[PDB]
Amino acid sequence: GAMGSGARQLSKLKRFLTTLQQFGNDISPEIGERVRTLVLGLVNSTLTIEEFHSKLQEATNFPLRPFVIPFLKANLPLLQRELLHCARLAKQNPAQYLAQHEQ
Amino acid sequence: IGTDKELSDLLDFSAMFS
Repeated sequence: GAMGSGARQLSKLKRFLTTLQQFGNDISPEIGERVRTLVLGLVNSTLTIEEFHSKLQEATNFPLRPFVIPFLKANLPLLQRELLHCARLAKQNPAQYLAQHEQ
Repeated sequence: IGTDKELSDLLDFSAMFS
């Protein structure tokens, strides 16, 4: 095999998010922030599939296919691993935490 | 089916079974 298959899932994740993002882009100027924070959170290792999907239901309305939440779990390795490379270039202080929630 | 399969295989369910 080759080294760099994590690029595949990003296709569905980057695409999927674009749909649910608008599903709630009419609640308030903060949902637009929520959806954005949810995705950056799930990738920043500060969130989770079960949480992201569970929480996004409010801002983006994730309650759709009963098998939608599990998909992200299968493709997560790609989005996390592939994105980890570029993330390494930044490596800031996540300890800051701007949102800070209970989850 | 096709067309945004990645978006359909995860989003929407009633619009297809209704």
